[PDB]
Amino acid sequence: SFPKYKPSRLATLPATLDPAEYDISPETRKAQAERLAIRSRLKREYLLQYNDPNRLGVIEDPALIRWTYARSANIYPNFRPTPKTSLLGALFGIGPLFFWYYVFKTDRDKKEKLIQEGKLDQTFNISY
Amino acid sequence: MNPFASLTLTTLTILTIPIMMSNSNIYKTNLYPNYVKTTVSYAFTLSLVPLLMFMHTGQEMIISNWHWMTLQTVELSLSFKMDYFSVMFIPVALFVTWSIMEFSMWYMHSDPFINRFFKYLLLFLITMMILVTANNLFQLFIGWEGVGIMSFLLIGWWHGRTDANTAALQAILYNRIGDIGFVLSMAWFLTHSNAWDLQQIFMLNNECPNMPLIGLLLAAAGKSAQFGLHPWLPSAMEGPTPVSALLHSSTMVVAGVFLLIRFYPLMETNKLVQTMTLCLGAITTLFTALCAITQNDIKKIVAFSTSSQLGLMMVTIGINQPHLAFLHICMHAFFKAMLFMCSGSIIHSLNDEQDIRKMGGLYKAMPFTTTALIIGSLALTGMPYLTGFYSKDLIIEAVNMSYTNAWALLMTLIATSLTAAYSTRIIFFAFLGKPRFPPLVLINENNPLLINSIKRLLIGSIFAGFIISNNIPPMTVPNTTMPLYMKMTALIVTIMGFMLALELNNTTYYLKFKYPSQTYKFSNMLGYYPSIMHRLPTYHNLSMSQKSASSLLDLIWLETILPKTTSFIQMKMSIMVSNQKGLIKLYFLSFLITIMISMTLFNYHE
Amino acid sequence: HVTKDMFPGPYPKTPEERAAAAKKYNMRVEDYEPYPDDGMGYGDYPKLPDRSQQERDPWYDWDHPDLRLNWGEPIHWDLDMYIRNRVDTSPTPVSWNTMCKHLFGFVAFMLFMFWVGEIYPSYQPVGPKQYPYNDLYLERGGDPTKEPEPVVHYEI
Amino acid sequence: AFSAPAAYLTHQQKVLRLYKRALRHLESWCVHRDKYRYFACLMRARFDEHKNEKDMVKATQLLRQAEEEFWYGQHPQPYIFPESPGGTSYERYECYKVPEWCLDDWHPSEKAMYPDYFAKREQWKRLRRESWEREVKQLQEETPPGGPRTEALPPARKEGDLPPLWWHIVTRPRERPM
Amino acid sequence: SGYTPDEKLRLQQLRELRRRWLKDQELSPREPVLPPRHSIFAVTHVLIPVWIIHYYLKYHVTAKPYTVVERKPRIFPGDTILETGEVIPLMKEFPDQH
Amino acid sequence: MLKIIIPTTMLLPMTWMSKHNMIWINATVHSLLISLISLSLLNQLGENSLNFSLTFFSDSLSAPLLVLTTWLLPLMLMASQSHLSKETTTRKKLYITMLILLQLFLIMTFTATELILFYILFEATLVPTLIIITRWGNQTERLNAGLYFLFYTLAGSLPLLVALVYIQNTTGSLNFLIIHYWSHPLSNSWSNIFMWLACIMAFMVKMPLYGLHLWLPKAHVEAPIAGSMVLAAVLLKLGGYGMMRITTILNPLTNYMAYPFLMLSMWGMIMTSSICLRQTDLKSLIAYSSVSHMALVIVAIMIQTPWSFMGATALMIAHGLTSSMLFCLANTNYERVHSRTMILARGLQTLLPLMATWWLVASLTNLALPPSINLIGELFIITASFSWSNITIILMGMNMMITALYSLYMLITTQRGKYTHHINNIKPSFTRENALMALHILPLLLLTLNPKMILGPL
Ligand SMILES: CCCCCCCCCCCCCCCCCC(=O)OC[C@H](COP(=O)([O-])OCC(O)COP(=O)([O-])OC[C@@H](COC(=O)CCCCCCCCCCCCCCCCC)OC(=O)CCCCCCCCCCCCCCCCC)OC(=O)CCCCCCCCCCCCCCCCC
Ligand SMILES: CCCCCCCCCCCCCCCCC[C@@H](O)O[C@H](CO[C@H](O)CCCCCCCCCCCCCCC)COP(=O)(O)OCC[N+](C)(C)C
Ligand SMILES: CCCCCCCC/C=C/CCCCCCCC(=O)OC[C@H](COP(=O)(O)OCCN)OC(=O)CCCCCCC/C=C/CCCCCCCC
Repeated sequence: SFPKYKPSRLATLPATLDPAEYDISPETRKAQAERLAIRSRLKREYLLQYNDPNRLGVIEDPALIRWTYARSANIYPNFRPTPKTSLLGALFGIGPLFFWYYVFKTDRDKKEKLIQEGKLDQTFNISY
Repeated sequence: MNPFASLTLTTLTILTIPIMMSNSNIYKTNLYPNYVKTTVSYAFTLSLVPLLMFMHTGQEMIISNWHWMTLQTVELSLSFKMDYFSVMFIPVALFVTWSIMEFSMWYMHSDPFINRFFKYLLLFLITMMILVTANNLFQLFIGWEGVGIMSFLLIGWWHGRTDANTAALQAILYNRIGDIGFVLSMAWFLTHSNAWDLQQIFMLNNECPNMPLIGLLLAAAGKSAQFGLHPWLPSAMEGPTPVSALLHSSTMVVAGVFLLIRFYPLMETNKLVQTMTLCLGAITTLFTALCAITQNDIKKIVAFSTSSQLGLMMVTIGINQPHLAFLHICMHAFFKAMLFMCSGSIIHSLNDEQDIRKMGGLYKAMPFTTTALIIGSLALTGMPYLTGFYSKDLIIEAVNMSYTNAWALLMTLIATSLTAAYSTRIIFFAFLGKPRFPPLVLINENNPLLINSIKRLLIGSIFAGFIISNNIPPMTVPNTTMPLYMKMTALIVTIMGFMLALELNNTTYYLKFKYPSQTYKFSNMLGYYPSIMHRLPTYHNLSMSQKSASSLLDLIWLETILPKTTSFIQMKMSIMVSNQKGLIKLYFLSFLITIMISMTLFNYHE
Repeated sequence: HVTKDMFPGPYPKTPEERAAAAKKYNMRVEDYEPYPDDGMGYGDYPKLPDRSQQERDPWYDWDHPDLRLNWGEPIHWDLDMYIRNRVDTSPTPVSWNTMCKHLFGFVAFMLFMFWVGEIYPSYQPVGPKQYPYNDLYLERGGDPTKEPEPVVHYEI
Repeated sequence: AFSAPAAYLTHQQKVLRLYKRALRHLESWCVHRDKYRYFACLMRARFDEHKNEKDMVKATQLLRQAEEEFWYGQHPQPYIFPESPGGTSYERYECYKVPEWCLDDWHPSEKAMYPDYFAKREQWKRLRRESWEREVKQLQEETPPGGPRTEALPPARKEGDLPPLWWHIVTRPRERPM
Repeated sequence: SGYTPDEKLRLQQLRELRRRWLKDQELSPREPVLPPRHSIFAVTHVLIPVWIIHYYLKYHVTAKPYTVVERKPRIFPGDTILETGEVIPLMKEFPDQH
Repeated sequence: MLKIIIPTTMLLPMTWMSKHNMIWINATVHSLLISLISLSLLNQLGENSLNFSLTFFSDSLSAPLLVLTTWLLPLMLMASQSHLSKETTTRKKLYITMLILLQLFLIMTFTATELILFYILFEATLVPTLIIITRWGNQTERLNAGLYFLFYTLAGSLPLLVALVYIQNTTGSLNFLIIHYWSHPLSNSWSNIFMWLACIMAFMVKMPLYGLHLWLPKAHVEAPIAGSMVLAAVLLKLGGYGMMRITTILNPLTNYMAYPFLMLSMWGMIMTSSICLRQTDLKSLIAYSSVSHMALVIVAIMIQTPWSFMGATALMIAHGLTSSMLFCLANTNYERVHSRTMILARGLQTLLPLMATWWLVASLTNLALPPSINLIGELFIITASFSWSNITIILMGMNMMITALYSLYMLITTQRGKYTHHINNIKPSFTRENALMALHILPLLLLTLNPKMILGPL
């Protein structure tokens, strides 16, 4: 009836436009109940320490520790040299260097050749 | 000893005294804002005298007072330029700051940190004066970055709010993109002219090449929020209303334009950079005036109006009329600050509401604010013999009668129609009709601070154009002869914009409902420019800086090649060497092999 | 007081390993899904949906209201990219790939029109401006020892 | 913000939320009051036209079509209340909010001013210390063996009890703290 | 629909406690127990700084060459010079297009 | 210049003879007095250096470095006494002894007239740093950090030693004055290329050069606060000082041997600035910042112009002060919350306003706000690079945009937003911490007032 909205990576699909939430099953209801139970258990565990009058300091969060560890220390032990890894490493670690080397070498060779011929307009060029 | 120099220096010097007193027993009392406002008013009154001297005899100066450091052949000194631009801009900025500070005494009365707010406002003013009066590029850069940092601090005034911090960082990002061009210009000038001061740069560049001027244009586009780097100015409305009235409408955002006005002798000799400036200004003014006509936040409308007027200033610079652009800066400051102050008065009256759809009939409920806003809108549209007329009308006539890009001319005319259109939108939705605000009415504008500030800016918006135009020497040749229809072009297009906007606004009273067109969606969502440009490049940059720079290279491959390979090789060789069973049979056989090899390889050759 | 078992591990292969990983990350087994087992180094960490923090419900009582996070729940790999001071993936009124077409079309049209207006400029029906002293030869750079070719203007 | 959420929304809840959203966006389109009232009455008639549909599948199909129409015809710039999550004053006063425990670190000269206030604070702290263990015991009793299933908390039931986990709700800083 | 009796009761109890806490934030009449000319602005903020600046410019800055450079005054036909006393002649017998 | 060396050697037994509860007071007082004495070295000439004896000399390049070292010792002492309160008296005296020995080695390194004596002292600085890191670091990774700190250095410096002795067999001297006066060009042969690499790689790994920098995040994150201060502020500048000394004998080979290092420096400056945008640990962000600034310094030294040398000197001094201040600022929060995760403690401006002001000023100096000496050095280097090639303004320009971003990002993450609700142990700032921040920041602006003292011999 109306023009259709299509989602993208940086502009996602709205919940009210999602087909999965319009055709539901008792299995889906059970899964939602389990999700809410997990969230409620975590919320109770946090709130018990949050309201503790004898608690002074920082309530340690295992999820934050897991996130930082995964982002920092768990990366190399889970690395394998593969065609994708090797190709991406070679590209993004070597290509820019040679690209910039070619650019700068060409520019400086042109400038040097111009200077040898004596046509660069270096008047008032005292500081370098 | 010709009090010109002493008075020009004292005007800037006395502004720093409350900064030095910010650690005394006046910053802790409730008398600090009045003290700062009185200091600014005294500074304005003192600065009025060098302006009179210049208007009498055209007196100009440069003062190189302190020698900072000297390179081998480059000497860096604290020097101030006191030409027409400085001595004209300083009183205007001081007058506007005085009015806005008196307004802020009433607007920010409930802020627990009002003293810090005034201290912040004064620091911005000092940095802007440093920018304006600078005689060398390093001092100008000091003022540049100072006003940038002060704007960053004032945009994120409510630092517990996420959107304000995001807007402040956005302003910093766009200004840094401009600062790249600023630094390019500085490096080119030092390596080619051996100077950073204006006099030697003017002497040694009779036909300026493209690179320094393009760097200056990039810096100006960053500072004045031109089309490529425009979105940060409307988002800067996250700050308090006085910050919007002072920094982001009338004083700081013209700085980029001011930069191009400073280097007009070099720009006068380069046609390509002039054409680029003209086209940039034309597209900026058109796009911003087109975005402004559908906005519902009043601060957003006024910000887009400011951006469109900056685009018009860039157009004026592009047609080789820098003095007209400076005059337009001076004219626009008055009524733009007044319009922002009237918007702030409305917002404070209606319990901090900024949507025009919830402002009803304020024509009778808010008489003085209505009068001031009407006068400001009429001045903004170039109504004859008001302040905006004496600059905008001449700008339109000069654009008409020049050898110029035709598309830029067309966009300038369309933009000056859209100006009247969005002025009509503001007036119609905010002041006419029936109330649409909540029923508990707290409308009250009876406060002497607000009334006096707005009245001062209103007298300015009525008479400053005539007074300033009749008191400056003529630096341009007047367009004496023109066809009658081209003499009336600005008035005609303004009238058509008025009528069309009035018709399209009157149609809203009908009992008809229709879904919006794609053109309306393009206008309201700002050409989708912030939707795409603030999501795609940012996502790709951050994702690449995690996935590739941090993980693929620094955490994996750089580790893999040098240290991990060395550790692996040494460990394997250690295992190979040290793992022997301890049986004398095996390594005595090894001894026999060694003896035979040493007898053949080394001993047979002597 | 976090044990070694709690810390993230390698990519799980057996279903028992997947169940243990889901238990470690406070997730249901059918909801837990790791990154594909390439050599990139993700290991055990779950692949959460790519929505930013701006999309989360602002009317819920989050443990961290500004971050819109709850204590103990699994954190997205790219949380610092999605902190809502930053990249936003929220649904838009107009489709992506339609905003892009309109923006690119507007920009390209303006560029082409500026080029056209440059090669079809606008001007008044007048001749060049006339300057008295040989086009002000001495004023625009001097050189008073060359006797330039005279520039003469006549009355009309 | 105050109520504990459920595991899912029901069909009636979704219909009512769509009705409120549609009316708000229509008001955003219809700026004037009389026009908004007219079109809001039309929208209410359109909503209650299909109120008595006994077929649930058809009801959800109608809801789906209505949500698609809403997404097509939504106002790109709808009116937001200034303190609502999208408003201009959403988190304006969060920088002025200071937690109460900071008062424990005031220098005794600072506490020499406001003696009565700090005496009342000591009384409140004594009450919290005396109530904590009973709150914990009540939560232990009332919780099902497989952990809690919702985020709803029980009230006080005994003679002089206090509702468990009350301190950080009762001692909120303020809506306009400074 | 609506609150369950448990939710209602918890809301009433929390509301009573919160109202007590808000009442306790009020200040008694003594709570801030504190422990123990006209035109002088124009003198200390204008006159003294201008004295210092004028002294610094007159006797220190202008003691070195090219520190305060002014562009020369405009000279028009019919003017007389203050130093030399020389007068400047008039302008070549205007054609008088009256 | 024994009038500076002998008082530090006297600090040693003064510390070891002090009463158990007066070690910090005595060490701080006499360290400050030694800094005041060393202030007299700033009186330099325009033609040659101050040649005190056959063994020690002072130039316009080494005098600000010596002043920075002697000024950093009392700040390190002030920053260390908080987390060492539970330590025994003997171990506290040993820690102070390590700091004093490091200062002595640095002072003698910056003034040695011969290159082998310079090498010996510049390697001797390794032992106290390694001991400090591996004995007083907090986490288990410190051990690995120590190893990364050691071998990365030595694998660079062992070839240099060989080259040095080889040079002494060829020219007969390693005295720097003789080396400068009797300079001869380097021809284009494989032997000369490898001599150039042997003379350059140790200083390259000290800066560190991008690609050889992996030791730095580990060592600067795992170290105690004084270790991080001295690693960022002074020990990174050994590479730059040594490179500016050694380049006098490498011409005209440098003219083309600098290309790979220039490309690495520029691209890796962009890369490390980008890495700073996605960092969860606050100390690692500051370390990668140091890497970017040192890449700028490497470019300046490699292009070999007077403006680039002045910019390099100014940038080294400014970065030392700024990075030390940033490490101290991060350490205050770490001592409060015992975690280095940046997003753990937020909205600290509401709880600690003056510390927030210190954070703002430090981050402003990090992004080189004019007219700070950070900006002066950066601008001089950028101008020299522009003269070297007009295209460099692209990469440099990009760097200027990224730096500010991450700098402000850091500030916005820690000071703004709302405070974390469950963190209730944030005590008011002590006088010691505020004094530490002030003693970092005030010299920066004072040096801005008189920039020719940090601009070097050029
Ligand atoms: C005499 C000599 C001089 C001759 C001059 C020319 C002669 C003609 C005279 C009149 C000319 C213009 C008349 C008015 C225009 C119509 C106004 C209007 O709103 O119509 C309603 C209608 C939409 O109304 P709506 O959606 O129902 O409103 C929503 C509600 O009302 C919500 O209500 P609301 O409260 O939110 O308010 C909505 C708001 C705004 O509502 C909107 O959003 C609509 C925007 C329309 C106004 C924009 C005008 C500026 C044009 C700049 C374009 C530059 C080039 C861009 C190129 C794009 C490239 C893709 O309304 C307003 O505020 C008023 C709008 C402006 C009125 C003032 C007009 C002055 C400017 C133009 C006239 C200039 C006069 C002097 C000329 C001087 C020159 C010498 O607009 C249009 O559809 C027409 C707009 C024109 C766009 C054409 C662009 C092309 C589109 C298709 C592209 C083709 C693609 C082909 C393939 C390509 C492949 C690559
Ligand atoms: C992770 C970061 C580590 C630090 C980075 C250190 C950078 C070191 C890079 C060395 C720069 C250049 C070294 C030598 C200069 C020229 C090299 C050569 O490629 O150029 C041509 C040399 O020609 C050929 O290329 C021959 C060399 C080929 C064999 C070299 C092996 C290089 C392959 C890459 C291995 C990776 C090395 C680094 C390991 C980590 C020039 O032709 P030619 O004029 O005749 O030689 C000049 C010398 N002459 C005059 C004495 C004759
Ligand atoms: C010169 C070389 C570089 C030129 C610039 C190229 C593009 C640079 C890309 C920058 C990537 C930085 C990634 C990290 C930034 C921090 C994250 C961030 O900024 O958050 C996004 C934040 C949130 O978006 P909002 O719309 O404000 O929503 C908030 C309300 N809910 O928005 C932003 O700040 C995004 C700003 C990025 C701008 C990038 C596009 C600019 C491109 C300029 C090109 C035009 C040149 C102009 C030429 C003028 C004529 C001479």
